[PDB]
Amino acid sequence: SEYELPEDPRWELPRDRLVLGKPLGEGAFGQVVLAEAIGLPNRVTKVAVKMLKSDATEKDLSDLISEMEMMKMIGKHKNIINLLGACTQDGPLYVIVEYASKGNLREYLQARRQLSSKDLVSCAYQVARGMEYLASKKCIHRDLAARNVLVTEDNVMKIADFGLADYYKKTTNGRLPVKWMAPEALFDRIYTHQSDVWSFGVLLWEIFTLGGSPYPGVPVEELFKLLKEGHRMDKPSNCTNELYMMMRDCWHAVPSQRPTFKQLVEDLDRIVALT
Ligand SMILES: Nc1ncc2c(n1)-c1ccccc1[C@H](c1ccccc1)C2
Repeated sequence: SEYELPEDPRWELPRDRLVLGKPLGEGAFGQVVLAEAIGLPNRVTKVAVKMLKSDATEKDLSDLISEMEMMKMIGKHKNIINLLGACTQDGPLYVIVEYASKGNLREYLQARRQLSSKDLVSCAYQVARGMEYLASKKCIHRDLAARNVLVTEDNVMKIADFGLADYYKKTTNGRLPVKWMAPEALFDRIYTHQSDVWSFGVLLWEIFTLGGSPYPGVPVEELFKLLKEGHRMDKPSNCTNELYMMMRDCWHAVPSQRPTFKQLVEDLDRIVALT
């Protein structure tokens, strides 16, 4: 692949049919840009494009490829960021996906401190739905957090970074990702659908605090100490005891006692209808 990538006609888009635009996100994952895609027939679509950065290595290429390939296998769902196309031939790899014009869910919630209680349970249900789908495709996310949910022009929640190939590293918004990780994942390094369920619990807390910061000011060592003590975040103001018991059920120390995403979806669907 350092000389040429394998061909896949079902997904290939001609480079003359894609016009790259402004940045949407940089990282050591490469970079993502806004782009305009012509006929994914003469239809113009705003899309997001992920590509390597100019200092990427051969291993970064093969990680980008394997993410594209995982998105092919996983298939389409309304509440995930979907693969639309790719330029793999005669030039840098471009992985072309759905664009979310309203940012990540954290940003979306914070700018709107406007959402009804129904809207909030609805965000939770859309995210559980995306997760139920991914889990059914054997995909374990490993960093489910509001930062990794993107929101579209029409307010659809879409999990991002699920196809992806250091406890002290902070995100762009200086928060520590270990604050979303299940204890089995953090301590014993066991990653399952049920450790993603614990992360969903933290994500529910983010939702009902309108994009609050878990454990503000707590460094990695102290968080270990809290999880060891069976500490659990306080119920946020404006959050029914039932939604809090759902968070607390996601935070069960024993994974098989956490609900599943399928149970989460059934409960949230019921909760939305009554809210
Ligand atoms: N505003 C915006 N819309 C869509 C995406 C991103 N940002 C974005 C921004 C930064 C990183 C990732 C992404 C997303 C992504 C998800 C799954 C695979 C490839 C790209 C796609």
